[PDB]
Amino acid sequence: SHMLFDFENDQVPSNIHFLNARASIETYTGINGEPSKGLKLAMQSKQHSYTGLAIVPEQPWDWSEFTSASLYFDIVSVGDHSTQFYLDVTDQNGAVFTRSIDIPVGKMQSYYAKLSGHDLEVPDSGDVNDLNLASGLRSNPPTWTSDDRQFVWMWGVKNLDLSGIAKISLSVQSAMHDKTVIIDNIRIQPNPPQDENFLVGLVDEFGQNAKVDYKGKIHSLEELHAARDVELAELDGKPMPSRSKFGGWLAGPKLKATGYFRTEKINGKWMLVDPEGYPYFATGLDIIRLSNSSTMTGYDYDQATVAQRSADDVTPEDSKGLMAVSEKSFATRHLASPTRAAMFNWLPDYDHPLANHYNYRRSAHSGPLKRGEAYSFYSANLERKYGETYPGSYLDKWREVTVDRMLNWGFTSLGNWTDPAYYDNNRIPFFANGWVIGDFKTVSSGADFWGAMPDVFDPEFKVRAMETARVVSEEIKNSPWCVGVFIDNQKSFGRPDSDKAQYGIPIHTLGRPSEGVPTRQAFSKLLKAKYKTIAALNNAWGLKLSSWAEFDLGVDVKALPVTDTLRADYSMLLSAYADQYFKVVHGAVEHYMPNHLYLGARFPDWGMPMEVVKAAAKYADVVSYNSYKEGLPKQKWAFLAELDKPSIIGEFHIGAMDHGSYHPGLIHAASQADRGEMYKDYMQSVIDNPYFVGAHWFQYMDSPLTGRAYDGENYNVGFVDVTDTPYQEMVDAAKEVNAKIYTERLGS
Ligand SMILES: OC[C@H]1O[C@@H](O)[C@H](O)[C@@H](O[C@@H]2O[C@H]3CO[C@@H]([C@@H]2O)[C@@H]3O)[C@H]1O
Ligand SMILES: [Ca+2]
Ligand SMILES: [Ca+2]
Ligand SMILES: [Ca+2]
Repeated sequence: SHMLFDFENDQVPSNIHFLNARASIETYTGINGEPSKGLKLAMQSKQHSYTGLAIVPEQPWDWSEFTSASLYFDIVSVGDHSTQFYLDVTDQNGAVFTRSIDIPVGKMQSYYAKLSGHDLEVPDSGDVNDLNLASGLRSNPPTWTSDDRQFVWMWGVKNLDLSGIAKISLSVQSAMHDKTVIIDNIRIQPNPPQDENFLVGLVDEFGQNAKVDYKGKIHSLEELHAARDVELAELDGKPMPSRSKFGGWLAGPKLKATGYFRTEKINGKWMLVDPEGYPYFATGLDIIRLSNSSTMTGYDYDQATVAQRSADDVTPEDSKGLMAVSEKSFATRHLASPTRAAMFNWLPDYDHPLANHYNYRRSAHSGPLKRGEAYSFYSANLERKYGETYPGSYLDKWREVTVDRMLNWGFTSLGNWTDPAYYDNNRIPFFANGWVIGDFKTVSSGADFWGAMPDVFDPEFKVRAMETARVVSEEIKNSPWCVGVFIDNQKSFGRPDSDKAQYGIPIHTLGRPSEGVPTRQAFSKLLKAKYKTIAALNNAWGLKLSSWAEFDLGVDVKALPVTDTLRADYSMLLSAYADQYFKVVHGAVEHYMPNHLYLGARFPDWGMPMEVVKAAAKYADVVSYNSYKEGLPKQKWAFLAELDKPSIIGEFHIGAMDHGSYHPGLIHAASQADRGEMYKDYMQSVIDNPYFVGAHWFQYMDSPLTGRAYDGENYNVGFVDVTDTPYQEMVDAAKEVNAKIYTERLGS
């Protein structure tokens, strides 16, 4: 054991730094039962979107002797709210890792983050874009048993330079309430011996955490039917009152009815308006489909037996149907990864009734396999639950139960990425989506973790966009039940870290020649029109270029310091790029679906530069944002006033680890009950915000315990678990919320 901070000297140490937080020392009751001194941390996290502490020693700590060690903290929350801490650990080289956990109120516990050894020793597949551990899980189960709680892996470098640890930071970010905790006994402990079965036998035959019994866990087929039967008894298909046919408000004003979902401002607040003229507000869940419900098993087939992707396809591999596997494929089954295969206590044989829930993926964003067999436990359970009278009948059953669930829960919509077989449900509105993919030219932003950005000035981008919109139009059949269309998702436009980050598309593209790069030519044209002469450009940018043609050879603007004049041109360049994306996209959607709302490209918190946002404001009927935070702080969202566009949250969630999962997700609660409470706080901030016309939750079901095929997300982010059994705390929170969306929003 190596003690760093026990606070028994009664000082707030001068090498801890606090931001929008108050520190003091207090007596409290320690884990062991004795009164100890502790650091009480009162974060002003309601008023400020970033709060916490950072310990920064005089000199970086040298911990290089600790080749198998964890950093421990004792922590508890005080007051009314659980706390999600982010832990950021910085070495002397500017490498940092980020872990996170929930800190409940009540019982104090010990928390640990690995500095070295065990599942860090070989960390991933070698690939920079891999956030997962080498297991293909975003965060693994513990590598030893203890009552202590492992800080959950999020992102960053796994193996820091232990000779120089420069900063340890604990922060509360974008909270809706003030958070207060007590911290004690910050220390280093050598890791105990590694449990070499830690990745062995994780999953039981139902897809659940096999080594943990937890409240609500399924133990036999009979418990699965009894849970099914209690629910099928409660589901009648009656919506909350008094909804109109399209889930709009009966009891409000009645507006113009165009026969399509559209936008209008009511009482100073943006709303949707349903096809019959009633005020509408969108609530619901994303990923109402099976595509993301399979997990890599570790087996592969002969390539000759697997159908290849067509270059024409509008659907990227992550969003494809589950691939039915043929016998000829299955008969060539071989072990590509021992680590994956050993995780499962049960996979079926080819003749077994549940053998149709195998999948094959021909690519993956990340994880230790680039391709391979997968299995959908969720899908298997649908068949366990509902049987298969004719092939795939449990699918029709599921869809019909899903629609009943959504109406019972008071939701007004089926959210993004709803399977298209629900597009004629004709009982609840839905959101449609498409992706523009293909072999058009590309540009780099410096952080394209999911592929290079589109060259939107290349005519082949338009061709592909047109095709994308054609396929959506064919899917939705001009339906009034379609609220509107999302195109794409969190495109990597530019990050807000730095100028080099935000302006990466302009900067990188300026560096290339104009020849063969349509986006470069467009930038060239704009710059030519603003400046006309190479001298005027030379003066603006502080350059010595001999001509426009030298300039068109490509210019390295990386070392130039960003003056105001330079920033205006970066901005103007980013703006024209985004304008062109949104023009092409809007154009295609409008050509095919003249009547439907175009809903944007779903801006993540890490990819909404104001230039791109303002571009979306021009062309999209509704600006969509993804926002994985406790809620919508006023200060982070004040910019909306200047746009005055109706807006929508495409994604958000909160998860916990009390129901078998090893990763709560992006935002963490202390329990199933706390999740539901944290859901209400988020939604409340949506509801109070006069620019938002809806918010969707990501997603319907938990991701597979051993992580989704695509990228290893293994999150407790469902309204239902892998057995298709709903989280009642989530259900109840959604009923409370969905009960007041109209009355509160439009009310007195
Ligand atoms: O001028 C701002 C910079 O000052 C540098 O001296 C400092 O190293 C750098 O800090 C870092 O910021 C992010 C990029 O790499 C990591 C490092 O801690 C961090 O993730 C920056 O603050
Ligand atoms: Ca103490
Ligand atoms: Ca997937
Ligand atoms: Ca079957």
